[PDB]
Amino acid sequence: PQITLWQRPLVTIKIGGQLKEALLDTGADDTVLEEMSLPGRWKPKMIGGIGGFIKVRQYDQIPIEICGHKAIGTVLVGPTPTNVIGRNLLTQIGCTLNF
Amino acid sequence: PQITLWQRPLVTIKIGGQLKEALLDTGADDTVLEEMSLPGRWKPKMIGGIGGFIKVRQYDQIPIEICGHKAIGTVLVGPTPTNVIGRNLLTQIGCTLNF
Ligand SMILES: COC(=O)N[C@H](C(=O)NN(CCC[C@@]1(O)Cc2ccc(cc2)C/C=C\CNC(=O)[C@H](C(C)C)NC1=O)Cc1ccc(-c2cccs2)cc1)C(C)(C)C
Ligand SMILES: [Cl-]
Ligand SMILES: [Cl-]
Ligand SMILES: [Cl-]
Repeated sequence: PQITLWQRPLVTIKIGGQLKEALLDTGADDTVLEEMSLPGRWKPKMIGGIGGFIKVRQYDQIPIEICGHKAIGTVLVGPTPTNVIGRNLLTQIGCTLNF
Repeated sequence: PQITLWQRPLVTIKIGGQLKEALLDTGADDTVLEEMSLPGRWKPKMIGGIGGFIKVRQYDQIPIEICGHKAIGTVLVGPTPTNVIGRNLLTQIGCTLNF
């Protein structure tokens, strides 16, 4: 679709059998979700933003569906104050900025 | 332009006659720049990021050029990891998300 930026660009995602609301963030390197369970291997990571760093768990090769577009990539899980979809997945669904 | 997201969506902005690099960030309500000088009076704002809260100085009605596109709006100044261009100015320069 074309998505306006008068409001926050929130979309439904499907991940780990769950439906969630998330924020399409062109500024984010990574995808970061609030605490949830995912299968398979993980390793710790510190990620930074406004206000400083938080510690997250990094899972790789996770299937995700965003606005009905399938992709696979790394998903970070931790105490983020909101679900963000980052460039690592935005690329896979062909998402671009236009002006 | 159309900007893909394989790399950080970094652009040149001009503010107060000087060039800077900044990140086009659709997950940001507000525009936040690293410490700099701006004219007039400022008001306080507390803004929240992935890592927690920071205090910033809010300047209103500031002219700023973003990739050659002219805007005039609210600019927050404070301890941010990078210069971030948020939806308040992205809407002024006619930005959308497309996939
Ligand atoms: C309305 O609040 C905001 O719009 N906050 C904004 C904001 O933090 N939005 N959050 C989106 C993510 C912003 C940012 O792209 C902002 C950003 C920060 C640093 C960088 C690049 C972009 C470069 C440094 C390291 C790489 N870090 C990141 O890529 C991280 C990523 C790992 C999450 N990127 C970001 O953190 C998402 C977000 C949204 C809401 C809140 C709230 C929490 C509680 C109250 S508000 C926190 C985070 C703002 C920049 C104005 C502080
Ligand atoms: Cl990835
Ligand atoms: Cl592409
Ligand atoms: Cl504004």
